[PDB]
Amino acid sequence: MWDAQFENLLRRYLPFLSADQPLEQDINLRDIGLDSLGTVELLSELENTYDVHFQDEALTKETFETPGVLWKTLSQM
Amino acid sequence: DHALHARFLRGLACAPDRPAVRFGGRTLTYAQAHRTALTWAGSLLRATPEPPAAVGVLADKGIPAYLGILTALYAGAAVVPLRPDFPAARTAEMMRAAGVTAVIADGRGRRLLPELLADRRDTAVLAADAPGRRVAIDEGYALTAPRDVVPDDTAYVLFTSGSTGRPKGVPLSHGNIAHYFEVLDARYDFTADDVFTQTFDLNFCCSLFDLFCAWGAGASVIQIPPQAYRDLPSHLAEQGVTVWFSTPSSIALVRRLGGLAPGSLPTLRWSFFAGEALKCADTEDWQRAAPASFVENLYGPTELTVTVTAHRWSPEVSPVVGANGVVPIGPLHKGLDHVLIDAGGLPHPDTGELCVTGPQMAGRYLDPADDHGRFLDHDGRRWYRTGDRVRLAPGGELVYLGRMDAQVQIQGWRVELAEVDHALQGCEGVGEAVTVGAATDAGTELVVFYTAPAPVPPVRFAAVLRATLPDGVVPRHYRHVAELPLNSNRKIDRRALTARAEELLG
Ligand code: NA
Repeated sequence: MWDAQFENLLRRYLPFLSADQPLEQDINLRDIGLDSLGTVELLSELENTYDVHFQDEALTKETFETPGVLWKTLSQM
Repeated sequence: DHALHARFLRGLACAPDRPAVRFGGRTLTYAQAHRTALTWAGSLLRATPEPPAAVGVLADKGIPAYLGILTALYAGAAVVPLRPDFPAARTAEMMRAAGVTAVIADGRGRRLLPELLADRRDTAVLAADAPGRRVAIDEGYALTAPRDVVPDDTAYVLFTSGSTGRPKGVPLSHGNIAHYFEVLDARYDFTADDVFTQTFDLNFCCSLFDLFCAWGAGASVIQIPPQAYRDLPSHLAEQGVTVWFSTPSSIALVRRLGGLAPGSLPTLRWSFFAGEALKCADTEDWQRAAPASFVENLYGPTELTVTVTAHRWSPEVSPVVGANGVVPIGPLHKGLDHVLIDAGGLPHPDTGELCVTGPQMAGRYLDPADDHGRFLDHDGRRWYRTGDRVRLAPGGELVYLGRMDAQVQIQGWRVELAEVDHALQGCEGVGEAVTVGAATDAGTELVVFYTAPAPVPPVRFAAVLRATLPDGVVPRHYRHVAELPLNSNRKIDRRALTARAEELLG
């Protein structure tokens, strides 16, 4: 269960998800609007807000597929 | 010699043990790529009853895709880049239209094949890492040399937006592309020491520049991955990148995330932009970041083989030649000719729709029906009609003024508003839906106006649209209204609604 900061932040990049509808552990972020521009901005925001650096090793094709993987990747730093 | 794959051979002869591709931390030399392309194309030609006219490359950007592109050319077939992330329906229509009889597919590509080949069960399938016919890959089946081709052989099939939702297919001949690279080979000074970005997705014409300016020269194309965009100086420096090509959008992105601090990009020698209006203020930040770099604006539609103009950025010239803080597109490629058609269909000396003829012109779509209104007959020659209004200066510098019609550019994505409208008829809970392009600081954004008893969740629009439209063209703005306005002749008023879109966004 991620923190409010994480979810509030992630939601600013998911325009096919209303405020009144919850964010599921493994909804496809692509399906709720995350484009390749938002992915870069999102990466930047997470690094700045959590004071962490995503190494090129930990940035698989899967990292930004679902909220659950992103949060797992992030909290493991 | 006119063969696209000959450019890769020129590189191979020049720089056999140098990298041709760096991607995902892996290196592929010209020698490694050559030996694999010979094996794959040999194995493929072994498995097909006839040399296939069109080979699908259904893979994410990366080494499997680059090997797939070379394999198709080496087999003497047309390359048909396919996007595994596109909706299956769109991909199926592209494979159908292009008469694809063989697919080179990565992991993700192969998961889509059960659906895509459902009743194209014939299709040969080569794995780059029970419908379709699995190609057995063996060095024993290798071509010893690549197949030759004639100038009129289709080298590439690329799709542009269609008004009925169905995309228009553009066959580019080896001859079309050879005329393009003769102009670029003469204009630029690339060597096997150069490291080129590969930012363009392989279904887009500008990816030919990345791959075949690099490969023709013995250079390498490199992955610019999503995370590089938040520390571009470190990425360009670590990887020794010397040639940048992207859309203008990337300038604002890189500036926002890591700055474009002056002198921060010293490795760059060439900086190329195409696909959207390039702003003078953006170009100046990029020039000051990359002070050792020449900066050029490149323009052209798929139908004229990648680009047909080039303007060198100069702080002293470009704003003088250019209008409204937009960098000019530059003079027409040597060996092409233009006529400007005004809105009445009459030639004009200096202002009208840019129409182009010469060896870079495709001259047709796959489907003859798409040809109507897109070609001109004038002075005993066939010209392609860009839909782009331009002004000509003495000495031949062109300035982009806007579109004659109701096609729009969303980041780089050229899309017909009719394409989005057609897909929206499918939608539920919606009375009528109309798409407009809203002029924003960012260029143009799709906005849907729609009638209904109540607002409709964006996700419901998205669910329907993603069945037939690539995400690039799926709007993010949905406005519920009581009444859609009608014009003089009782069709919905898109002029009024474009204005209402603009005042909602800025
Ligand atoms: Na001017």
